[PDB]
Amino acid sequence: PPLQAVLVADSFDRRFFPISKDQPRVLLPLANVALIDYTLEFLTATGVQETFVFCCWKAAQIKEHLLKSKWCRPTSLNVVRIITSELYRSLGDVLRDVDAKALVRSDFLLVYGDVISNINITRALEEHRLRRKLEKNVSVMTMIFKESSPSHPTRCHEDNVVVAVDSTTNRVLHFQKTQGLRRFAFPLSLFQGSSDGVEVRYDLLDCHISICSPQVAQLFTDNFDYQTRDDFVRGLLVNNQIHMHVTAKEYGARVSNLHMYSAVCADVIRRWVYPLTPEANFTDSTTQSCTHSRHNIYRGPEVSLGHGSILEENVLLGSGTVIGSNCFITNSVIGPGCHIGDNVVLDQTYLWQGVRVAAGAQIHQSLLCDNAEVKERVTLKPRSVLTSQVVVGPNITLPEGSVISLHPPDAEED
Amino acid sequence: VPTRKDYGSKVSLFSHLPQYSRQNSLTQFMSIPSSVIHPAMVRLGLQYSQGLVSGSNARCIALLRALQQVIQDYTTPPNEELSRDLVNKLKPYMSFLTQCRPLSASMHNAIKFLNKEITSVGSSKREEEAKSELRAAIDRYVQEKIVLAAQAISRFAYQKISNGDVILVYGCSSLVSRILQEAWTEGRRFRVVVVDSRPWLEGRHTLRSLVHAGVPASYLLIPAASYVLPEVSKVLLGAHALLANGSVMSRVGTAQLALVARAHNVPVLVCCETYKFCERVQTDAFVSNELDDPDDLQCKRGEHVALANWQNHASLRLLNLVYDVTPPELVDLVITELGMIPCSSVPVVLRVK
Amino acid sequence: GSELSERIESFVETLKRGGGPRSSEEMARETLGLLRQIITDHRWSNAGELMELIRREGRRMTAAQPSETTVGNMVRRVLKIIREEYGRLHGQESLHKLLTSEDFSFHYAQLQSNIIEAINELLVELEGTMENIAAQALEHIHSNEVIMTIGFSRTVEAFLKEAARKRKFHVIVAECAPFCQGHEMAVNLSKAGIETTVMTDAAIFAVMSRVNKVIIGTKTILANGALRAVTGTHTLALAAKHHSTPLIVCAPMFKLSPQFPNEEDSFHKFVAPEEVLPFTEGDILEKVSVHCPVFDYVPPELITLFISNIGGNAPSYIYRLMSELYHPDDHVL
Amino acid sequence: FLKEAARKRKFHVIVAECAPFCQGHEMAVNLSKAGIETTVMTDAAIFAVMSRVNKVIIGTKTILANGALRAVTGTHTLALAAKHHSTPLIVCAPMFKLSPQFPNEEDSFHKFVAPEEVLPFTEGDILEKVSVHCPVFDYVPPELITLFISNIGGNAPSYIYRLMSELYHPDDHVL
Amino acid sequence: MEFQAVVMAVPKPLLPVGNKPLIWYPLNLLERVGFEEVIVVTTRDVQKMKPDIVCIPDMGTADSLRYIYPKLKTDVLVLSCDLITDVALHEVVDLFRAYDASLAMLMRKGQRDFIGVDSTGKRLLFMANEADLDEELVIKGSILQKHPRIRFHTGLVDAHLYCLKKYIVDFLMENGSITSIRSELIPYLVRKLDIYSFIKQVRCYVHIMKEGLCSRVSTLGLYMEANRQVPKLLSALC
Repeated sequence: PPLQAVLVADSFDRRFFPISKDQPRVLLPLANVALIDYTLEFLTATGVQETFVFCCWKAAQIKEHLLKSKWCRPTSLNVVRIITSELYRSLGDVLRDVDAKALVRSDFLLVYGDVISNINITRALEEHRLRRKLEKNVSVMTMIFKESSPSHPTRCHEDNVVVAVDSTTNRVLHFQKTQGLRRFAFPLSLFQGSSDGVEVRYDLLDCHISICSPQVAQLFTDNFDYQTRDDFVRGLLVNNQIHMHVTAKEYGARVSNLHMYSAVCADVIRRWVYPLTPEANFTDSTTQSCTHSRHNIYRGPEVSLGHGSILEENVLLGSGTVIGSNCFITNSVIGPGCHIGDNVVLDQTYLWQGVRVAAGAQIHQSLLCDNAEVKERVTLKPRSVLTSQVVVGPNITLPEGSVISLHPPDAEED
Repeated sequence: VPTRKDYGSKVSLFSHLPQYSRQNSLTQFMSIPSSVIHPAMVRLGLQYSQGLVSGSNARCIALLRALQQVIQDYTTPPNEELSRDLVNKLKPYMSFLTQCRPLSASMHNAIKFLNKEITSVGSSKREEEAKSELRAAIDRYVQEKIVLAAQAISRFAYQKISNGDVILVYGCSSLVSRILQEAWTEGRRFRVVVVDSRPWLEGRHTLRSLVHAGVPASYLLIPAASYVLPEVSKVLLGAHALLANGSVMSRVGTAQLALVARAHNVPVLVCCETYKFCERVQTDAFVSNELDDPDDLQCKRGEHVALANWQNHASLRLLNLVYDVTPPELVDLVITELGMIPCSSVPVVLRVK
Repeated sequence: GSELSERIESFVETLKRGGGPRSSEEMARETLGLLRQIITDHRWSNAGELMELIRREGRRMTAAQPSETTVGNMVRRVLKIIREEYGRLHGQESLHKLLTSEDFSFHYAQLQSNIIEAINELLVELEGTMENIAAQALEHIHSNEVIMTIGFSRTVEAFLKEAARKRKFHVIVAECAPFCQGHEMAVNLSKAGIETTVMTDAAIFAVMSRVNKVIIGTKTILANGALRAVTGTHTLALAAKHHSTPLIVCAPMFKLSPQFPNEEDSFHKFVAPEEVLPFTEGDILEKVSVHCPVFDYVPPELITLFISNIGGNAPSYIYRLMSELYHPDDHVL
Repeated sequence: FLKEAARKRKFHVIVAECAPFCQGHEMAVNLSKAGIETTVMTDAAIFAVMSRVNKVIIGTKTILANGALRAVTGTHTLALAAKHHSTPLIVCAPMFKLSPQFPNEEDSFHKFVAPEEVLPFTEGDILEKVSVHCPVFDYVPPELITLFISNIGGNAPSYIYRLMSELYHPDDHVL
Repeated sequence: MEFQAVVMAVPKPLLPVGNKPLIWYPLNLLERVGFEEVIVVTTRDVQKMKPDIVCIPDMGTADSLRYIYPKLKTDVLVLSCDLITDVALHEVVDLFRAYDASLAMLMRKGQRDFIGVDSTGKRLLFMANEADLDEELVIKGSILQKHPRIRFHTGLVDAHLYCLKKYIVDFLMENGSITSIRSELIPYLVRKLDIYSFIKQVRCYVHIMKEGLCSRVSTLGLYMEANRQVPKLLSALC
């Protein structure tokens, strides 16, 4: 049977609210490429032949970006079907609508609109199909995990989970979030079935990828109170089984907040998601061509680097850029068509398309969205966010954690 | 004490070297309360066999501490002199330790120094006084041969490091790490390129040691050394022993790195103390080396292991070398606690002391 | 027909995404077949339009993967073949031509047919190349000889297994650290009883004093006789030059690229750092730069001989062979 | 050295006989009498088989003050061939073969014997117009030597200058 | 020397197992591996290597180990009188010598207690009893941060074979609030005045055989099973 996928584009949360009220989260440029493009590339690379993209919040922009993409071309092997509806509220509603329309016919894929990964789900799919052949209707869902470390920058945030899995047959017996928990509590019934091998895993990075069965949509339709996948997993274990699969030589991560975005971008620029690299140009576009150079230096066409400037570490320079003299750019990504002044020091920054920076600025660990302008003698402290069309005046030093947009009540106004 | 058994089929070129297995040990055929061998010596041999102490100065320090404990627990029998009795008693311990793992040059020098110190004990000296004096001599040796000898080398190597340098290191070395940390603490600003190799992968012991200090460090494997060398300013290498002919005996990936560094006009620097100087000579890694566990070359690439069952193939041999020898013409500078001397002044230091 | 379009797109994505044909011979064969299907399933009045479309296809194929030079080599070979056929049916630069001295708009009917037949011969030559290198085994390997090889090469494997049925010698295989493919070659050689030994790269120099000859292969050969080999091969060449050990290269004719070593910063193939440093290291991965280059550059002065389907040659003659395979106007493609 | 290393090891030995004084045949017979798999060859083939030799071990008549050697003729060619293939060259010589003299006494360093060994007397009338020279010894530079084995152990040539200072007085160099 | 064997029998040690005394089985295990002298803490009626019998007037394991405190001078090897096994003793002390462990216990699989052994199978991280747990299992955060993988076992049988250091004996002697060390001290030692003041960290290791006798008799069924399967044990032993 042809492999299908369900791409939930609309992320029903407000983590990027100052940037979400202007454009959806699945259209934010990670490395000058949209996150939905990364997700579609990951889906097409593993063998998916049909994708159902559900868009609720700002569906027009996502729809036109998809029609302008490569996966919607007549020569593509992964058919993309944009199913937009205006009264979607959570992933449970999307799965209930899928069950109502009967779109899926076999074990499909469940991912979000922002999932950067190069995992090829064939071994996990074969295991999920073989396990469902022995048992009648067991193994309704198989979650994909990645071996990681509790100290890795990508695995230190809200998505920290702890599972109690059977080592003989990989099956999730417990699932909970460690948000603000000094100690974890596990029920004693877990040791009632096997009592031979039961291990508690804390080195699993949640990739938010699932190989599901058509029974998952039916269970979501039955239990109307189910909203997200975590609720379903937590409610199914207390009452069908849920298994898992762990990879150790592939990358997978879902962008959910700002620091997760930073870690994912730093991994993408450092070729950790190979072959998905900025120099590969997997989107097959003419405005995103680039050349790779030593120390992971990504140089686009006609960047016009100035004399005296130094590219020390992993940097990405888009097309149409122009950089002044005596600049120090490191560990940062610069969008296409930017104008940098002189004696500017950029470190761990993220400049989107159309950002203009005057001479004398010092930006460290800050995000500058589209059409952001910085005047002379401006210092941006780490974790400072500048949304679109924000022009910070001169001789002004922003504190740490400064978020300024055109809207009054988010954090601050222009 | 039963002799250790050989494991696997050794290479024809290295058929004169012992090859043991880490899984099997000799403690299976010994007393649980050790009688013939001292319990501290048995613990040290077990740690050497299991690889818990896998350094050069650490092995010497552990051996000297075990010897101090043995001397403290030593009691001279009647009708016998301590000078000969202790020397005759410490020989089976060294034989057992060699059976556990081939001794290093630092351990050999420490054993020789301790034997000389014990033989140089007077007859009229009391037992407790002689034991305390031997312990104090071992402590002074540890202090002025490893601790005090490292500060001088760190101070001598500080004036050779400049701002903006790209130092290339290899494997795990206490002296190199200490030198780099002290140079970064003094105020020198540079970056280090760490080179590693299978199967020990001990270079990661240095990498995470630099990140915790604040030095910008990079990581790569030894087959990709010719790619990063064009940007390397100088190469800092550690030495396990300096032979009397100027050759450097060190980790197997040292002479190769020194040879590839010569083709890129990169100066090669060697750091070693004067207590590791050997009066013997050696021209190749074939006459004297160490054959580690050949089962460490197995790696899981993809789904299966290509070397899962290598004993089934008769004509299949697995070579796992440990040490290698670098000729003196590939070494530019040797840093010791006496000063920055060339690689040809090794016998001179052997003659002065 | 659009079938050719689907085939071209599938081949482009198979080259760009991951690894398709896991052997250079099959890659060259499918490249030649796809070029033949393009020549047949397309309308071109004169040779100019055909050459232009073939050049565009080869350019996009090399843009899909720059390191896979076999596709570009086959494209340039097809271009040269078209050029000879056009020059023959119609009627290099040197000093003689510069002292004693053109467009493809003319149309010919049977020309295409001829071209096809020409491609045909090349096809058959492929299934000879490997054995055309293997049959020259006994001429370069004598009994009781120590031989060292690095990585996994089908050509060197066939060479050794053909030289072992009548001689008996010693073989040492140094496994590459990122991709330990030398273990597979070691097992395949030990399955034939050749007294094979396995070692790491760090010991390549250590045992270099007890090796009589080194025999290796490569991914492609440059125009000046240089090599684009697997990483760690430059160290092996340096060690062989230090001990004056002859270094033999087994490579067929479809591994000759007219390009010169001037495309730095893209010569080596960089893969994910997961092979060198694992992901489970911890928080140190955010301050450590890890690079894993797959290929490396080997200068021509460290090579002794080149064994190909035409026989044994010296590097100082490679410049001629290129001139006998490709046209100077097809170097940039 | 070879007959003591053969009672516990087994290796290959090749002996190149000198053309004027073919004394290598006697050593080859003495080695083959102990079962060491000895081979005999000429000097012209010294380079030809040099690619299949792991180590060269020789002796000498005397050692100069700078580490140089006064060996039998044809030894400089062997040292050059060993340096071309980076083959280690070991010298077995006791302590009484150290001379404080330096290579500055040319035209008398080599020992010249009658030309009867090179060209026989029964050649004819051509002996009156042909100059025949038969030098017995030759000079070997110190940079072509790897190690020196003596009764005190193994040393490098770059240390020979010290050993001389430990055996003779600077006022007795000219004697 | 290196160790000091102590066997407590508080009768059962005189039960005929193959027309032989029960306490004879540990004593035979103590021999054939050094141990030219042993300490025995038994009752008054329990009377018969160089055994050193000690007569005890409850008096569990802890207050009996601290009752012979002036007799112990080195590391202790505590066993029980009711124990029949074929284990190679070195396999336990190899975890006590190389790693310098504070505690080395021997256990086996049973053909209630939760044991959180780590991935390597030797280091002991978690050890709790079902009677002490109220409703669920509680695991600290730092333990899971340092060791992300903790394999739990519940069908294990304890052999009461413990190699302990001397400062642990000093702790048991100074603090008279611990009895039945197997149920009170071992979970306290795994939990990491305190013991740190007596040390002049704390590491606990566990060995498992899975293919041996390692049977500590405590009831009628275990006694009859030991009687039934001791024959070829003696055939391989005597």
